[PDB]
Amino acid sequence: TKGILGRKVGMTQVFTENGELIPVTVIEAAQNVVLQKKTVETDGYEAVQIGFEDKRAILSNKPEQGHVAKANTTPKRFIREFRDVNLDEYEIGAEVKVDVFAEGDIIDATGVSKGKGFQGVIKRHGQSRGPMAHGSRYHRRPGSMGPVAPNRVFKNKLLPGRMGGEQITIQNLEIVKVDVEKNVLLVKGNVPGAKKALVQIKTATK
Amino acid sequence: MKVRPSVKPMCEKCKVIRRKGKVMVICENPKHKQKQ
Amino acid sequence: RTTYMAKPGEVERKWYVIDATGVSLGRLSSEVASILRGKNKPQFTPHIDTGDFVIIINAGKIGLTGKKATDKIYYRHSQYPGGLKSRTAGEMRTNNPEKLLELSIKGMLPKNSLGRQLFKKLHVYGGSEHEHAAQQPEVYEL
Amino acid sequence: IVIPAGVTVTLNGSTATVKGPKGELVKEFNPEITIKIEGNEINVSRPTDNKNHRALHGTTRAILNNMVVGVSEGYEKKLELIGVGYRAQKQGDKLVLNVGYSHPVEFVAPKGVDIEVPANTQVIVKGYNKEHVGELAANIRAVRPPEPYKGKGIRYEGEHVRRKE
RNA sequence: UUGGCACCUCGAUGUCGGCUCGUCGCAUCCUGGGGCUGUAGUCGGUCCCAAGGGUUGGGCUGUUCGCCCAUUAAAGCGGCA
RNA sequence: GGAUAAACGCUGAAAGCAUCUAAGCGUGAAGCCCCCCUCAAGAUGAGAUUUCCCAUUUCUUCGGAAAGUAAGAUCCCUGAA
Ligand SMILES: [K+]
Ligand SMILES: [Mg+2]
Ligand SMILES: [Mg+2]
Ligand SMILES: [Mg+2]
Ligand SMILES: [Mg+2]
Ligand SMILES: [Mg+2]
Ligand SMILES: [Mg+2]
Ligand SMILES: [Mg+2]
Ligand SMILES: [Mg+2]
Ligand SMILES: [Zn+2]
Repeated sequence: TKGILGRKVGMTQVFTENGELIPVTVIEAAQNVVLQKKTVETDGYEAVQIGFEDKRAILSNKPEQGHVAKANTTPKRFIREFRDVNLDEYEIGAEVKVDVFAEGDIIDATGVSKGKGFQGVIKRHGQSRGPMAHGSRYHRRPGSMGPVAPNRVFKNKLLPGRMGGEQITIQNLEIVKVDVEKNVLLVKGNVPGAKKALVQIKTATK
Repeated sequence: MKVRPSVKPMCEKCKVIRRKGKVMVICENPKHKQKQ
Repeated sequence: RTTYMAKPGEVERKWYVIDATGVSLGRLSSEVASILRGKNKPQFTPHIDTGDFVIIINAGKIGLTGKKATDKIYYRHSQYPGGLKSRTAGEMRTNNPEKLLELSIKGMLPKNSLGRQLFKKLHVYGGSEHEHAAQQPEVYEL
Repeated sequence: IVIPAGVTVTLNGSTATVKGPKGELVKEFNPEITIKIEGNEINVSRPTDNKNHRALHGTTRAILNNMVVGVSEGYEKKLELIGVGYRAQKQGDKLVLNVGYSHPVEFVAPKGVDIEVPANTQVIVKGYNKEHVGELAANIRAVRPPEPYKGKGIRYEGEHVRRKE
């Protein structure tokens, strides 16, 4: 099992040797470093703490500076643990390049979906609009809360609210291309999040 | 199986028994398998 | 006129250890509840916690007579529709017996702010070992 | 209650062991029963003659006797295959059956059990633990148990298959 | 369900059908497991366990129901004023 | 995967046989607990790991206080993913 963190650069499409055409998301995964190595005896769970981007020491702070100095590298912007991963690899301070993967290798991409604001039910939860004619004054409203008997409405009655920002994993995506010079990884299809968003790519659980 | 409150022998080879707190009859004839 | 009412801190409060091996859930819990409420002491005052602190070990060996291991069913509800989750007393004895004795004793304590405060004085272990040796506790026999 | 040559019976409370030429059998019985020992013979008794103790007296005797007969002579169970194409084989110590499915079914005989192929239409289980012998014979029969209309399938050799039109 | 009673409500507890949203039970329609078969096989009948998910779109009618066309793995029965 | 329903069985008595059960073993469902996704320590049971700042001065008879700071964070400002 093997993993990185990256930024979403965008989408494009690539022709394979068959001449088939394949959309791809681009992930730029530079400056990945191992910062801490958690254990069952120190913590209770085995995991590897990766930090992804270099940033400035005035945007940083002295705690983060200490934690990265224990790794002998710069402060980082995104820091994340990966589990179900072997610890005999991943020596502290080590740099963690995209070359750990390979073409056709197969992954789960985990990221924080895009932000739609306060939304209604038919967009958010997929409900149906009521008629727009024949006398209707019910178009995009949510429907009955429920029956009378409870004197209350049940939980998980679905209503307007803030739509996105939720964490999402997409599974069984395919890695098309690896470019260690550009620190670039190509993924068939899509991933969650806007441009410049953090993506957590890892070997698929299945 | 025939599930019935009226579990009684249907021939002479039928044999009443008590499996898992329930009255069954077993016979060579599979039809006679009764449960209560 | 004049009869003694205790005060918080007025009474010494001890730390007891019980081997729960073979004893029936309910009988052990009934003895523990009274210890925690403080009815073994004549300093008892109903609105004050005079009771003692209590430890229980070998809770995974707690006795369950009959078919209660399979037929006594604990239930939880998530307050969601169909959010009912059941689990058997024997399964709980195996995996999470601490929660089992907690559930037994909670229903046997009073249902108040005090009783909630008393539940905190209980420390349960399915094993033979506990963390509370610093308090140097005494054995209690039922 | 014979104890033939080579057999050694040992006891510790509810536990017990019996060793012999063909294997070791460590088992338990409930303690309420009572044991008495002679060099060739070991008897059992019940103190109170209530329901459970009656149930357990003959049970424990029979199970001891099974342990003894197993270490001393073992047990055999014979299964015969009936049907064209129904084929048996062992790739060494692993049974394989080819019985009209779109695949074969393989088995492994666990510690104390053994298979034998005296012919393609015949397989035999052998052991010193009667329980395991019968269980593996039963599971091997479970793959294509006999249908009535022809008898096609595995069966114990002395089994009274019922047939129909 | 048809009914019976007339116990709350007549200083107001709004009705059928549909739309939106569903949720629950199991006496399970489909899928799943199994016993008996007057079960050759295909298909089926009946019965037990199972409520996980799923359980269509139109013509006539205000209509529920129902008839029809065409599909479906299936086009479930019911409770929640 | 683990444990089960219905069911099939092994061994085995009670009841010299028989019996899937009584003690004891195995198989065994789309179901149960897990596996997969998400939220989650206000989980007052408030958890854990890593790193950072330090033990100031006034007072007050004690408790205890306020009054400037550190690590850090914000008021304010340019803004959007
Ligand atoms: K009225
Ligand atoms: Mg619509
Ligand atoms: Mg309008
Ligand atoms: Mg009024
Ligand atoms: Mg009103
Ligand atoms: Mg049913
Ligand atoms: Mg019309
Ligand atoms: Mg119409
Ligand atoms: Mg199983
Ligand atoms: Zn019969």
